[PDB]
Amino acid sequence: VTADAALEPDERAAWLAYNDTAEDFPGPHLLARLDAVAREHPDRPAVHAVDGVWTYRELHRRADAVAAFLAARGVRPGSVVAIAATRALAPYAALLGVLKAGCAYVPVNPDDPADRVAFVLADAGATPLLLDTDPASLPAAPAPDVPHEPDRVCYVIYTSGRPKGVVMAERAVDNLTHWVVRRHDVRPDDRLGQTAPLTFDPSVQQVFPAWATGACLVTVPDDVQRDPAAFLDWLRAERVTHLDLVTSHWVHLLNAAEARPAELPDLRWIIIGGETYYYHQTHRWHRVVSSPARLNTIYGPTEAAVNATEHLTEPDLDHGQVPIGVPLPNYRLYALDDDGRLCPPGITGEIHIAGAGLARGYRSAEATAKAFHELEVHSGRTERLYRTGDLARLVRHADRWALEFQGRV
Ligand SMILES: Nc1ncnc2c1ncn2[C@@H]1O[C@H](COP(=O)(O)CP(=O)(O)OP(=O)(O)O)[C@@H](O)[C@H]1O
Repeated sequence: VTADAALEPDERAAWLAYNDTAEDFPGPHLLARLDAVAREHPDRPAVHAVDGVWTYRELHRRADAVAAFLAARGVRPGSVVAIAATRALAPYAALLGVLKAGCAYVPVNPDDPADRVAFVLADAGATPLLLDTDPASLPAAPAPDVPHEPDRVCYVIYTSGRPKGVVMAERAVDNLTHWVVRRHDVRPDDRLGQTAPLTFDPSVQQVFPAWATGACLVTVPDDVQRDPAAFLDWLRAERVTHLDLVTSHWVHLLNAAEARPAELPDLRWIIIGGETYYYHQTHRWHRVVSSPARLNTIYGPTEAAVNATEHLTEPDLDHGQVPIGVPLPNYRLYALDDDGRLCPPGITGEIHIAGAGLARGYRSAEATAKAFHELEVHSGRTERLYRTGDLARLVRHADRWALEFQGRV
């Protein structure tokens, strides 16, 4: 009956070790920590976008104006509000203001076809108020009083497989934010580069950890990203300390660094994922990039709050596939066969994800039914699981259990 039924004790033990990830994080909820930072570090730079820099004081005053506007237009807590996803300051006031209003944001590329925008507004149940007026130039006002609710929806982000709106609530975002800050030692004087647009959820992993610590969110300009050599120059010039990259984009940077060895003395962390890559590439990186920067290899779908697993990439290895590693705090992952049985170590199965990272679901009740299911994995432990469509196997890597990606169904 249980998914681990046919496993021997040693095979069951490997999975129990792998998924031993429960962690309580200190003190106030995400928005309260953001408010505390703004009041303790008001003069610090909070966002450096393509059109200038806002202090924490200014960002929170602009966000407060947005929340007050939404309330004045009858947008009640638990509503969804569209924000125009650009590289400028205004979207940061928009999305923080939506959260201060007790609402969830849906990031919209203002260059998308009008027909696709129309679908997103209807599917998300989202008001276009902040698409039809500049959110940065709204009349000044304090944020209205929002009654406390647990696990409010924070965002609806569209991901494809056919667009589906992933509904992500505060406990998942708070959990991710604690991990980014604690795992990568984010400090007030740090500069978190945002490579992903606000329509792509690695942006979440840069924005909230910055504002939860008093660090500065530094938007990567469009023109810089598409030019690998310029991107390396820009990272040096802006003294970026933490960066999000998709694997293929990082490969473009590696080729540029091989052509012209780079110095990045201020860079401490690159969080990289999206595709399988190889220790030969990461070994080359560490020879041609003069930096203390460590590569944190990550895996995860949008449906499980950006990242689900992480591997600290060894710089001395130069052969084999980089594993996707161990679950984030309060995540549990299972490789299941076609009959929903837990695979032994070394056996390839489909990744199912449990824990604090899971989306509430999709906007579509049908899509939610097909993707999310309940399963007794071990005696006594019934899990809400998200089916990924991803394949992996549990392997031994440097005397520790790790997932190794094996492709898709
Ligand atoms: N480290 C890694 N190695 C291999 N595959 C990875 C990976 N990290 C992520 N993936 C793949 O990327 C998927 C997650 O995709 P998402 O992060 O949701 C963006 P997407 O859905 O590919 O694009 P979209 O949201 O723009 O439509 C995983 O389900 C897996 O297939």
